[PDB]
Amino acid sequence: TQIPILTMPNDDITHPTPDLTGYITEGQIYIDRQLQNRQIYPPINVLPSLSRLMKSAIGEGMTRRDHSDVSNQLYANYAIGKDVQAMKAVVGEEALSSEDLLYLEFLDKFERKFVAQGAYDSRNIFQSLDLAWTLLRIFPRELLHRIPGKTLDQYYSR
Amino acid sequence: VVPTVTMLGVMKSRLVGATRGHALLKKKSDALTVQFRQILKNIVTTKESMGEVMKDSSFALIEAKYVAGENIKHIVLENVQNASIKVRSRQENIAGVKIPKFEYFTDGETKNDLTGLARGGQQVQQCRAAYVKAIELLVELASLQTSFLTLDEAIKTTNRRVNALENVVKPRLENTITYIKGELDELEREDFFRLKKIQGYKKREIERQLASS
Repeated sequence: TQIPILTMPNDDITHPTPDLTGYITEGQIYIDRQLQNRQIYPPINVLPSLSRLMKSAIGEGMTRRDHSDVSNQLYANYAIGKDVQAMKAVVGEEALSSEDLLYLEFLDKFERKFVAQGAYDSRNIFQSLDLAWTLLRIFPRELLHRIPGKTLDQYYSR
Repeated sequence: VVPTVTMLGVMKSRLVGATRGHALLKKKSDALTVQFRQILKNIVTTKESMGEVMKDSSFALIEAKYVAGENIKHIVLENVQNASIKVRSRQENIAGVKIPKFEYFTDGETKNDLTGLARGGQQVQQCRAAYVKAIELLVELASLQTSFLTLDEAIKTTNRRVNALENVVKPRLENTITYIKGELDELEREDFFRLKKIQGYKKREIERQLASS
């Protein structure tokens, strides 16, 4: 398994070497400058990041079954939380509905706990999935649209 | 518009910021339009109540004529048992825009009543009810006018952005890329090739001279 650490010149992907290695390789994990400015030690831009073979890695025998579903749900909810932050900026946040506050607080708690990990802190994939689930419990059961049925109630029960 | 990569980066950042601002303005405009539609529905309901309000009010005057005949007229003018003309209005920021909450008589502060006349009860049930309707009518009218003006301004800004800002910046980025590449890269490579040829035929001349000598 190869995980090159390729610096992108001029802080962009348009540079020859970054675009070339992106064409050659099959994934692109990122590191957001703003997260470093906001002092999150893992600055990995989760929303931009992506792995082409994510489906093959996640399974029942290897990893746990809910992993892919919770990954998709967290990605969608993160996007929605960014959109809700923009909305709260533009309209003054008074017009926000309850679900808007839910998404915004989920974004805040995500950035506070899931993204920020200790430089020496270690989390097993089971532990990380449990942390993501704990982040997920704050949403209502119906709100987790992306989560398949009979898997939500399996774990959302806590 | 220097073709230098600094200008290209500046233009790309400007385009990205323009796209983000366009999205934000579109979301804000949509929310303001939804709020304006709700206010318009409320104003339509109040307008429907209007006219029937005056029809109900006329019954109070008929009852006054039947019971007490002519009114007191002059300063007194009679015909009033309730709904003293005192109001309380305040501008409230809704969806980021201040909207005056015009609460008029029968719904505004310091409203007062003085017992009941022969048709004073009919006046309260008819004239004062009209005042209660008019309070909501004025509040809704002010809110609707403010929301319509704000939505028009926001829609104009968004349309202007989408029609001019991006539609000018994207050609600027394209021109910068075309100039930068097709001038600098092409001419630099041509100069390098000419230098390589110069060295090549210099070596050829050296070899020819060595063969001659």
